[PDB]
Amino acid sequence: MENEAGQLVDLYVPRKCSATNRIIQAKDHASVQINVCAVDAEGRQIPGEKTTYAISGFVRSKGESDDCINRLTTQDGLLEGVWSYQR
Amino acid sequence: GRVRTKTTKRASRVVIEKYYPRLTLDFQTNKRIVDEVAIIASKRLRNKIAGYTTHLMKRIQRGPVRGISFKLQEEERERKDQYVPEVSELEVDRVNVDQDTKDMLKSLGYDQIPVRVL
Amino acid sequence: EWVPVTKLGRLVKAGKIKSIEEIYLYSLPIKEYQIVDYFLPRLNDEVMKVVPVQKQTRAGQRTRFKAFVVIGDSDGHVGLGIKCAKEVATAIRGAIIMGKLSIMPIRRGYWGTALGDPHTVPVKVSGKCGSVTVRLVPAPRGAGLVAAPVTKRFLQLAGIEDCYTQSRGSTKTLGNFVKAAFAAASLTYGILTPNLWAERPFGQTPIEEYADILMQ
Amino acid sequence: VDFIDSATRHVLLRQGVLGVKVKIMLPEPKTRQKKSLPDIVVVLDPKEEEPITK
Amino acid sequence: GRPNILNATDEDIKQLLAANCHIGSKNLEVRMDNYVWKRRSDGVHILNLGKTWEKLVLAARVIATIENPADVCVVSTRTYGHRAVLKFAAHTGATAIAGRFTPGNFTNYITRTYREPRLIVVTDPRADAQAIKEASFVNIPVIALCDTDSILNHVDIAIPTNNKGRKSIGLIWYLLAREVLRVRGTLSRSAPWDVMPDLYFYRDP
Amino acid sequence: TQKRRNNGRNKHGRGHVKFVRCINCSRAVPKDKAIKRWTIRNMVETAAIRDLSEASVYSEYTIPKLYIKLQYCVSCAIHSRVVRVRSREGRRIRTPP
RNA sequence: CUGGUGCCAGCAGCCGCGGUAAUUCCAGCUCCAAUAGCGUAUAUUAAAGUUGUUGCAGUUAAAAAGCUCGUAGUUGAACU
RNA sequence: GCCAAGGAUGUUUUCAUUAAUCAAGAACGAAAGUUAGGGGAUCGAAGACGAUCAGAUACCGUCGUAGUCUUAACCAUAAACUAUGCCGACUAGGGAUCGGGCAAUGUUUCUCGACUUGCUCGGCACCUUACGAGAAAUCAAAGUCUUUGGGUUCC
RNA sequence: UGGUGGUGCAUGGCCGUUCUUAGUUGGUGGAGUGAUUUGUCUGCUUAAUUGCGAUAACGAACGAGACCUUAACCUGCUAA
RNA sequence: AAUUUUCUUU
Ligand SMILES: [Zn+2]
Repeated sequence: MENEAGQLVDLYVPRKCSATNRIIQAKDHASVQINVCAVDAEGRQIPGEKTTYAISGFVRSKGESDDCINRLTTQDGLLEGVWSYQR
Repeated sequence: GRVRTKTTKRASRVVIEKYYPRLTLDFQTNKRIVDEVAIIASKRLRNKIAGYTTHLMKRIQRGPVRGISFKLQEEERERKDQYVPEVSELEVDRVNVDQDTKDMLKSLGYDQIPVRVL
Repeated sequence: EWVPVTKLGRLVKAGKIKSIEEIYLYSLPIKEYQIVDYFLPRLNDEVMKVVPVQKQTRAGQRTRFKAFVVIGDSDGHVGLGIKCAKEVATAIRGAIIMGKLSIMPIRRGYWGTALGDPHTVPVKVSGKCGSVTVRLVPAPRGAGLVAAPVTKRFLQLAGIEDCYTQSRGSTKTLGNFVKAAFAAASLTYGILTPNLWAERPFGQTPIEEYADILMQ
Repeated sequence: VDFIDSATRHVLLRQGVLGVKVKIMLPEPKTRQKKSLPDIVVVLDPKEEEPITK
Repeated sequence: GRPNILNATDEDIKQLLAANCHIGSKNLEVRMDNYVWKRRSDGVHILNLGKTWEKLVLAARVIATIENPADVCVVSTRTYGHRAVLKFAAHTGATAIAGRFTPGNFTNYITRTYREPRLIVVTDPRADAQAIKEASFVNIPVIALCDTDSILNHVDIAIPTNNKGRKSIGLIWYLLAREVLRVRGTLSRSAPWDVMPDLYFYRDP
Repeated sequence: TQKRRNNGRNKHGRGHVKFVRCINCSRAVPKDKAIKRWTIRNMVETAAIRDLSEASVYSEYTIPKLYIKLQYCVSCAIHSRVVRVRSREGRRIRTPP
């Protein structure tokens, strides 16, 4: 949020889980970040280039983290033939 | 009852893991070695520790024991862990048979192994 | 002279993390209060009560003192500490340590047009603990804190200059009252306000950023 | 008997006389003879030898 | 994304079939139905081998991107996966926790076993729910070698395998070590691995 | 508080059930509330098999048995120790030991 | 804090203090709150989310008619 | 055996809003209790004795009237309980059970039945868990309530 | 100043019981809003919370044990 | 089988 001056005044901007679009509280100790690096020809994944996902504790307890991570990677193009939108 | 105290158990285990090669068969010799290395305030405590040490050696010689380590079978475990047979999964051409398994294998990307099952 | 025993503690001691808001952003658990002591200095506390609970025994009654403390100076940082101990002195000290470990960020908004610094809660928040419900309502500039003495003191440490309060249940239970108020305040950074709809770029975390400056 | 060096005294006050008992554990070497309690037993560390020695 | 270098490689899938990694026991848990093919008779579920490999390479990817391999921990309280985890930590820089988990490993900074890893790889979530619980307490991602009869609670990446057969457990652990070594460590896909998959196998004292 | 979810008897989808008589004290206990046991005892003790065989006819005939259904009340069952008071956690099990 | 009585006198809105060491009884000293004003008795209002449309509660604290039909009353699918 | 009626299921059958909850008013309403007729085996209020006890007036044994059965008239309450009103929508995983229906180049016994598997509708329930609720015991409703409003009675 | 005068229901010190037995408590963690609980236990064994073992507990402290005294044979090791 | 009672406080 911005005041009348225009700058951003707040303690911090919480990050939102990519699986449910809900913010992660400071005490969400079951909310983890998954980091996966891209790969080139003949393997040998180049360090420094990676894609990140955040999964909230609510999803982790509900048990939907596996399918949510499958959807995220399939949409990004990192996995093939694992998750399908038509069940 | 002659139940050994926890101090005797811990002290006996420590000397066993520290001076296993130095140990001998005779209990009196084992008493002598403990008096030589391990300084114990009481002769009675020294004899009790030596007696437990002798019984531990008797049972260890008769069979392996878990919670003591002295440059020994705790290394022979990895020596025998390096063992490798001639790939038990290699077979030649016939692994198993299942109609649904074959259908999935043929569908996805692969062809191998015959059919039979039931 | 305190020596850290955690990876986050070592990073904080070195100075890799520039603010505790980063640790709050990645929701990294805090096990040592020295991290909070380093990040938030000049943090004053306030003791609310010392409840002498008892435990009947075969011979007599075993009594221990239970202390409640709220801590936080003036800026969106409050912490609740509850400690039971044989002596009041150690009970108080443990309460300070737990309050420091339990410091939480508080979101402060505006009642109307955003002219100046935040003074009130952005949205109506609520917190229930043991049938005691505390509801915080945004208030216009003025009228200060309309709350119970303990609740007003608690909100005076989070930097909320103006706030309406509503209480329901057995408010005489101080522990449940302060727990519900703390839950309501911590809920402020839990509501998805429309201004937060923007897709923030995902970060790294201090552990991943300094995985190479942390080795021995 | 050798590690609980203690003292007891009566202090007079406006109310009834109070009794003060102060007991200090002298360090383990303070036995006037020895250092080790008969419950603590230490074991020395030997030196490993070469199992071949050419 | 996924290049053509991740080819069919019929040899490994034949190893999977020989190791019997495609059999579930009896029961399904909804959260593990997308990984199975058409159900075999006599109440045995067949897992999708292609999906299993895709999850395995994804697990290898998430095991990578860790600068310190010691921050990756592998836990298997089952005796079948004891030496498999030991060989996994012997080949890659991971740390092996086999036997008793000693609850308080992830919390309770006082205890001497306070390790604080960055990622957890587990064999049986049912038998090792304590480790997953501790990881969920202390903000640690968890990947599991789950079967069709597994509870996918606090599990991010689950590889559908037998999870009960010694051959399957050893084979999947060997494959995971091979994939992570190929990804970053030293190994090349065009060349075979001197380390034999049969090494990871256990049981029969 | 409800000590038992089923209120101590198997009454689901019913409004009334017939009451049986306890064997020992002859108390009226409902059919779904009476503790039922099946005494299946040989007509003679196992220590008299040799004596019966040496004093029997019919070239090794089969020795009959007796089948008695015993329906105890709560108090009588507890006194007879066929059913015992268990802990709160152990109350939620129904499989015989 | 100092003196007098000792489950007595009594104090006391409730908890509650008093049986010879009474920070709660009566005498002195001082302090605290309002101020030319203060207390007490009664009626009423807020607190009372203990009248609850907003906004109560009904398994165990007070509270689901033994059950069903049924007219006033209340509420009433979508579609122009 | 006869008669009337009922739920669920199947249905490319029929009508078309005819519906939900109710004051007032009515039907049924365990057991015990009442008025007349029949019948009264067993048990058994009241009672009679006989043991226990300091006193037992009760618990124990035997006998024993009303009653326990039934018809024609009465009343109208029980911890009448799921201590949880009725209708409607949504919400997590699994396995048993009852009734119906669908499917099997399934099994079996001289066209059907029995058994096995999967799916589905409507019930009786059960295990684990808590996104959620409660003061907690606990609850798939007692959840979808300080983020408080689907409708309607009783209290 | 003195009081073997009272008050052991004002006290200190000492002693006796609970207790001829095996019990009791921190720190960090887990559970519960909370009083509290786990740790301190299914089982087996012991004089013993004695020890094996499982194990949301891990690492510890007191007690027990350990410890000290007392009664039994002889070494011509330095003697009467 | 059989087992009734523990005044008001400190
Ligand atoms: Zn009976």
